[PDB]
Amino acid sequence: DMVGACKPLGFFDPLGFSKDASPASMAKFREAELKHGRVAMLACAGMITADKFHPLYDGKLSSNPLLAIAQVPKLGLLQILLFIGFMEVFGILNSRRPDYKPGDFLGSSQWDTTEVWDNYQLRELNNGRLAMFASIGMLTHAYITGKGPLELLD
Amino acid sequence: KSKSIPFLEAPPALDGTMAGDKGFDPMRLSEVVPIQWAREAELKHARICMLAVVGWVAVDLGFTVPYAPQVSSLAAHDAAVEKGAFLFLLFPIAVVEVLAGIPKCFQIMNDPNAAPGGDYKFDPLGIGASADMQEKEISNGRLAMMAFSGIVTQAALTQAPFPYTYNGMSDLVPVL
Amino acid sequence: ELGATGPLGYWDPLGFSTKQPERFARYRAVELKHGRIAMAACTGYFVQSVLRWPGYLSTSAGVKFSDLPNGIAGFAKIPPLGLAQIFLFIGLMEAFTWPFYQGGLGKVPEGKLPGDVAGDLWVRYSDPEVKKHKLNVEINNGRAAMMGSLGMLMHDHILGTWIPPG
Amino acid sequence: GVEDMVGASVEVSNKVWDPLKLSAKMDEGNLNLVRAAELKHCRVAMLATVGWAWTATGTHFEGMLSTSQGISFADACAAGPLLGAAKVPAVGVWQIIAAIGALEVFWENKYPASECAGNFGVPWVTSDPAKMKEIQLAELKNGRLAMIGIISFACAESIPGSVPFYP
Amino acid sequence: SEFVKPFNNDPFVGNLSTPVTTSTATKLYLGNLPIYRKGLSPLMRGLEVGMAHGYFLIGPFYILGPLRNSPNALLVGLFSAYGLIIILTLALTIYGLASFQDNSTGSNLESSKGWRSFTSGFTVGALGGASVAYVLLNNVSFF
Amino acid sequence: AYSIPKAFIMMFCNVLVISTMTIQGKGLAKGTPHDEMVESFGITWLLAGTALGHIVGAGTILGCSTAGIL
Ligand code: CLA
Ligand code: CLA
Ligand SMILES: CC(=O)O[C@H]1CC(C)(C)C(=C=C/C(C)=C/C=C/C(C)=C/C=C/C=C(C)/C=C/C=C(\C)C(=O)C[C@@]23O[C@]2(C)C[C@@H](O)CC3(C)C)[C@](C)(O)C1
Ligand SMILES: CC(=O)O[C@H]1CC(C)(C)C(=C=C/C(C)=C/C=C/C(C)=C/C=C/C=C(C)/C=C/C=C(\C)C(=O)C[C@@]23O[C@]2(C)C[C@@H](O)CC3(C)C)[C@](C)(O)C1
Ligand SMILES: CC(=O)O[C@H]1CC(C)(C)C(=C=C/C(C)=C/C=C/C(C)=C/C=C/C=C(C)/C=C/C=C(\C)C(=O)C[C@@]23O[C@]2(C)C[C@@H](O)CC3(C)C)[C@](C)(O)C1
Ligand code: KC2
Ligand code: KC2
Ligand SMILES: CC1=C(/C=C/C(C)=C/C=C/C(C)=C/C=C/C=C(C)/C=C/C=C(C)/C=C/C2=C(C)CCCC2(C)C)C(C)(C)CCC1
Ligand SMILES: CC1=C(/C=C/C(C)=C\C=C\C(C)=C\C=C\C=C(C)\C=C\C=C(C)\C=C\C2=C(C)CCCC2(C)C)C(C)(C)CCC1
Repeated sequence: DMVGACKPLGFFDPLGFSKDASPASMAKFREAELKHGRVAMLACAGMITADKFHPLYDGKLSSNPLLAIAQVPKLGLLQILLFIGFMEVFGILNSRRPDYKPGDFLGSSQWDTTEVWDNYQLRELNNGRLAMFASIGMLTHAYITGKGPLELLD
Repeated sequence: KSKSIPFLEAPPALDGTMAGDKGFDPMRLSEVVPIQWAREAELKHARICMLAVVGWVAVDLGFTVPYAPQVSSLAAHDAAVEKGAFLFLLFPIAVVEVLAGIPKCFQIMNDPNAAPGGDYKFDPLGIGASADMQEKEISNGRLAMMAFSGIVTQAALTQAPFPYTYNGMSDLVPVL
Repeated sequence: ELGATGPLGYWDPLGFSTKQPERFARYRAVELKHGRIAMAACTGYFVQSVLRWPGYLSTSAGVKFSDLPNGIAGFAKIPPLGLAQIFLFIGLMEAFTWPFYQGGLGKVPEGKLPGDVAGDLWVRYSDPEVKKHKLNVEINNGRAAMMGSLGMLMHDHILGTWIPPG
Repeated sequence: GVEDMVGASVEVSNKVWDPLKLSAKMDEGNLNLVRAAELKHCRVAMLATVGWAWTATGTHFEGMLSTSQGISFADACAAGPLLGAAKVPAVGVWQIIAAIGALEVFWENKYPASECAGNFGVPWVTSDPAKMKEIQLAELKNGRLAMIGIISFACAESIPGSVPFYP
Repeated sequence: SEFVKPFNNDPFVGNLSTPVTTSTATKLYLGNLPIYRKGLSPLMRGLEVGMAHGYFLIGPFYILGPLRNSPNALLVGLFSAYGLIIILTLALTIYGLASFQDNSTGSNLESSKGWRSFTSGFTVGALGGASVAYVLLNNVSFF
Repeated sequence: AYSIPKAFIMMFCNVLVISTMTIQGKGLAKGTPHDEMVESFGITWLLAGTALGHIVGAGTILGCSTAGIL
């Protein structure tokens, strides 16, 4: 079926969803899951590194994640949005392709993959889940205390 | 089942031909060390400890050669090293070891037709190498090993005369 | 044949059960009883060395759970009513809850094991090998516990603390 | 098998009490997983309630919790549970959670939750099926009450006067 | 789990079907670039390429030119971009002349008419892109 | 050895290493019996186990002494 099932929880699906949903709906769910995990991993790494190492912008932007983005200039935000939009139109074209594999920009249906490929895909998925929880935790902590992750840990 | 440890099986190497055999080899060194090498080492340590015990006891009692320091056995090593005549006890040890142990050691390691460990054929008086006198040698040597260990670690600990106990004969005999 | 394994197999250096094999069941019952009380007492010593209950031992008296030492002095500093309550609790638990002898002395249950005093509601291992191993460790821990408990009692009698000098 | 599982509390309903229909669309493996989570919550709640009762009443060890940080059990007990706890080293807390994590990793590898709905390897006290189901139901009811009790205690001490009694 | 296989199931072609060469991302980006996009006429391909290159060609000359620290820095940069674009389209025209000597098909980059249309689109697009970049850099205060 | 805490730490580290070690896929933690380990590896099982036990014991003892825990 898919790769997400793991030892600690098994096939975690209390509330249905998987059944009574179209294959297109399942592909959309897995694409959204992988996108969330990847973006959350990027956010976690960015917050962790930018807490204690932010050389850009003359080192003046705050370590608070929720205020550093406010202090970033408008042109930088526009360029980041343009880059993300370009990545997303590539994702849309990949969706329109007839051999789409939710989340697989690499292809990977055209190579002799084995169980190690599924294991590594599960590694990506579980790290993405952990980052999904962690990034929202980081943002909530920044809103509450005003400190970033590592500053809070101090 | 070994005769000494009645809940373990004796090693095949020990058998019963060697003198002093009692099936005592719980951790089986005899498979990783040749038995002849182990026996040579056993007899060397046993003989050195027998001589060490008798010499320590004699010097503590007061038997001293002329011109030597008049000190107890605990400080005798330092006193002899300071006074100088202590490398000439190493020199005969050096020639004996270099010219009898190293060749004998390599014979035991390599040669199949070699004398057993600890056998130098040293029988001037011809008293005899019977299996009673080998058993007596081994038993006395093992007792001397344990006795020397006790003597040194008690003399260094307590710093007292020949009994090497805090109270004296009173610890060996609590009735006193 | 339970009890007998280890460094020393059967070990009857005076031949009690060898002379009187009919009394082996009684001796096993006594051994298990002593081992059980010994494990309880040893755990009591270990846990009283570290943890003491908060609260008054008796409102009528001026004694707290913290003022008692851990030993004969601690048992001495209890009200007689509390001591009587302890004694009657032990009496009920040993007479009606866990009677080793169905009837009189030397009359342990033939159908049940010598130390089978628990009721229906108890942990049971439905495997002969596992049951045998668990009973063997039970009796062996009982022996070790009672030897150690005699050690603790003598140390506390002599010095005052169960731990001896280091 | 929502009806197969033991836990239907006659006090609230003769059958399974699922107001919001969360088990209507659920797999047998996920049902076992949810029961395992319920049992783990139950068992943690009872132990936490007993720990609260012991630490709040004044029970504590006789000692120092860290030689290099000047900590003691008596200070934690005097501070209170919510505070005293806050009064523990972070390293000791991480060691406690690491021990619990090692136990959970070992037990989940040995006894997967989806395969075994909280049935770990501890021995059984009764083999009669009727008594077995009665004991399981008693466990679940006691643990439900323990969950409610520990949350009530937390709300009582954190927010004063939030529970009628708080013994 | 092999990830490098023969190119188009041909072990004896001098290529490999690596993730870089053959992955869906590479295929999508390349096939959707103007030079490979489907349905675009050669004029449209040349136009898109032209504006894309002429927009960025001004910047090096503007910032790092000899007259960077002069009031006419941007004008000099634009003239430099225009000259470079003139050289580029001259290169394109002579390349078409040398390569597509005899041809009558048209509507294909590998034909004389198609390459001429592509070069025309490139020239117009590059001039327009350089001019637009000049306007943006003049009105940089907007951003 | 001098201190009872040091002796306890060294003994615990040695026992932990001997229990959790694995040679060629065989170990006590991996459910290989003591008698089978003894026959397969001999006193090499104790020598390596206690050598690494002493290494980890030295590491933890020196760390605790540096941290003041001991
Ligand atoms: C929003 C992100 C997201 C999405 C889209 C999915 C999607 C999927 N997961 Mg899930 N998953 C996620 C996050 C997500 N997951 C996280 C963070 C974890 C860690 C606990 C897991 C753990 C997990 C496991 C262990 C497994 C799956 C599986 C699945 C698949 C089947 C279940 C399904 O249809 O869910 C649909 C999900 C949604 C529609 C998302 C919204 C859900 C509700 C409406 C709201 C959010 C819930 C809750 C309020 C959380 C926020 C509160 C707080 C924490 C802030 C599907 C591809 C299974 C699989 O792949 O089997 C082949 C599987 O085995 N997931
Ligand atoms: C290779 C080394 C080098 C470098 C770095 C420079 C740099 C420079 N020279 Mg030059 N110069 C060099 C060698 C070099 N020179 C040599 C060998 C000579 C002797 C003949 C000269 C003689 C010379 C003179 C006489 C003058 C300069 C000047 C300049 C400046 C502007 C030149 C200009 O307009 O460029 C225009 C460049 C471009 C239009 C394009 C450059 C390449 C682009 C940026 C590459 C981008 C690649 C991209 C990442 C690919 C992937 C993209 C994909 C992912 C989408 C600049 C500082 C002028 C000045 O004012 O100096 C301060 C000047 O008057 N140079
Ligand atoms: C009831 C129900 O439903 O389920 C139950 C059923 C069942 C079967 C009962 C269960 C169980 C198990 C239980 C309750 C087990 C309890 C076991 C127990 C309580 C075992 C104590 C041992 C103490 C010893 C050996 C003491 C040695 C003491 C020694 C060696 C000493 O001499 C002490 C000392 O030398 C030191 C160390 C330090 C030195 O300075 C000197 C001194 C002298 C001071 C379950 C399965 O868990 C649940
Ligand atoms: C069938 C048949 O015919 O026979 C059968 C049946 C029959 C007759 C019933 C049997 C029996 C029963 C028998 C013979 C039982 C014997 C039991 C026995 C012999 C029990 C000793 C306990 C000693 C203790 C607890 C000592 C504590 C000692 C303590 C706490 C001290 O510290 C004492 C102390 O002095 C020191 C050490 C030092 C001083 O500074 C301080 C003080 C003064 C305080 C047999 C054997 O089954 C044979
Ligand atoms: C009318 C009323 O209540 O109003 C108010 C009062 C008050 C007080 C304010 C309130 C509260 C709090 C409440 C209600 C608290 C409830 C607390 C509750 C119900 C606490 C159970 C503990 C059970 C334990 C610890 C069991 C351990 C059991 C263990 C460790 C075992 O020995 C079991 C076991 O070893 C055996 C025997 C056999 C072996 O195989 C192994 C296992 C592990 C299986 C409320 C909510 O406001 C309501
Ligand atoms: C062995 C277990 C045991 C059980 C099963 C048990 C049961 C009951 C029951 C229920 C059936 C009641 C109703 C009850 C009542 C009281 N118990 Mg009691 N009790 C046990 C043990 C002890 C000990 C050791 C002491 C003690 C005491 C008191 C006092 C006195 C308080 C005071 O002094 O103010 C009162 C009122 C203390 C005492 O006698 O003090 C003079 C004391 O030391 N109990 N006790
Ligand atoms: C889950 C229970 C648990 C277990 C199974 C367990 C096992 C072991 C073992 C293995 C046999 C060793 C060898 C060991 C060693 C140390 N433990 Mg540890 N420990 C547990 C719990 C706690 C708590 C709560 C604390 C603690 C501590 C320390 C300190 C440092 C003390 C100091 O700071 O002076 C040292 C050296 C304290 C601490 O780190 O305090 C900052 C502290 O508070 N432990 N601990
Ligand atoms: C992919 C990618 C990348 C890259 C990028 C790029 C390469 C970019 C570029 C960009 C650019 C380079 C842009 C451009 C633009 C342009 C424009 C916008 C133009 C316009 C123009 C116009 C509008 C014109 C007009 C005209 C004409 C046409 C002619 C006549 C005149 C006039 C003026 C009218 C990177 C590395 C980041 C990484 C990730 C991925
Ligand atoms: C993207 C791409 C590519 C490439 C890449 C790379 C990685 C690089 C490049 C590079 C390059 C390609 C560079 C260039 C450079 C240039 C320069 C450096 C120039 C300069 C010039 C000048 C300076 C001029 C001047 C003038 C004028 C304008 C006119 C008159 C005369 C004079 C001289 C005055 C390829 C092909 C692969 C493919 C397609 C795409």
